[PDB]
Amino acid sequence: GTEIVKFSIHPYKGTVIRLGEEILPFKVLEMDKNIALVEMAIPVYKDEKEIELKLSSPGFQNSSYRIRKPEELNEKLIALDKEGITHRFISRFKTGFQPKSVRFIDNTRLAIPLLEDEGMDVLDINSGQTVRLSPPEKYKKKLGFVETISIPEHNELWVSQMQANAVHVFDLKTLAYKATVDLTGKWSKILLYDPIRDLVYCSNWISEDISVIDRKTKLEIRKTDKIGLPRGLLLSKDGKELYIAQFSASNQESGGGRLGIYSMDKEKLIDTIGPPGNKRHIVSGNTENKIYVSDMCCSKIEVYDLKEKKVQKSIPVFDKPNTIALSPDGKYLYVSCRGPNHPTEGYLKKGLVLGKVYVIDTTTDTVKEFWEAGNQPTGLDVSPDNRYLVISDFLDHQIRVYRRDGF
Repeated sequence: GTEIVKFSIHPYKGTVIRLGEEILPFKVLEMDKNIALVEMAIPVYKDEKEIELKLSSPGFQNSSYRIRKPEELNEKLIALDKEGITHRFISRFKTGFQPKSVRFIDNTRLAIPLLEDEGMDVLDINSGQTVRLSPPEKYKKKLGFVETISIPEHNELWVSQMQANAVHVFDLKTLAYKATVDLTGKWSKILLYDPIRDLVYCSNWISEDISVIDRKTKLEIRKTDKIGLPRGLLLSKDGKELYIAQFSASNQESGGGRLGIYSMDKEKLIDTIGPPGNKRHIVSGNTENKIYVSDMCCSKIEVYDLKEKKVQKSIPVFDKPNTIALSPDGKYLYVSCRGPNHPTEGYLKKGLVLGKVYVIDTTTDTVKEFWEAGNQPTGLDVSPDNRYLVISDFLDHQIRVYRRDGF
């Protein structure tokens, strides 16, 4: 006989599921833009016969979904790959509430701070094995875990907690809680590590400054003057300049952020470059003089020339580009796009349009491919071996895992 299963399909429109070359009818339970929760009857295949579901949809590559038993499909998301893309959907994994960022700590495991949950998930994308890392009760109850850095040379994993103006340190091998740095700034978010000076920098959203923490002692040793409203950070190759993504000019205005240039030696902001907007994330390019910056104002990635001290190119992407990451081989820049803000209710509410992921060819600085993901893609990283790209669907409390062709 049959088993009734419930799972999600993306896209729903035009999509057929067949089994043994016959239609397997399904019933729509819920619709969320192009993602459908559906229920379907699957026959119980006997005598070691594999159930191969065949999915097809206009403008999408065919997928086969193989299961030993109907039950295996329950609570799954099947997402089809858009025609012509070279990154293929592997899995969706549920996380705790509001996974704000993701970071590979090795080839397959991710550290995932949870903005509305009691710590950080550590999740293996091979198996879906998860474990929750938490600071002591007094901290963990405040929620608001944001960003990480991994420091394997000292066997540490650091996570900022904006709701406690703190940064927590875990042992990277044992996953045990190790220490907490209580900061004197407010609303700590982005972390950066400097291996030369052995310091960790922390962007403080509310106090509009950066905390400098001695990595060894777990103590904040100094903090900058106000340097705009910061988020992303990047330290120059020579270690002499700190690049600050100003999300805005200050907490008193909505925009006017530029790329800040902070002289480490002079301990001051010496320049601000690029046009005004909401600079978010910063990474180094595959060449020396090149940095990429996401600008949340204007659906764009900016390519800065550091010597020239300005933008050499803006690459158009989708609405609200947030986290970006260079592939280890430098061939691609990956971009998470949150999507347009709900037109009436703003960004705190699920949008009427799903977010997207973009792949930028760094040789030409043009978009090679892109596709639709879930509600508010926010976290993004690529595995150190080039193999996997992972994004967090922030309002869906999950990650989507993709695999690069040829890796």
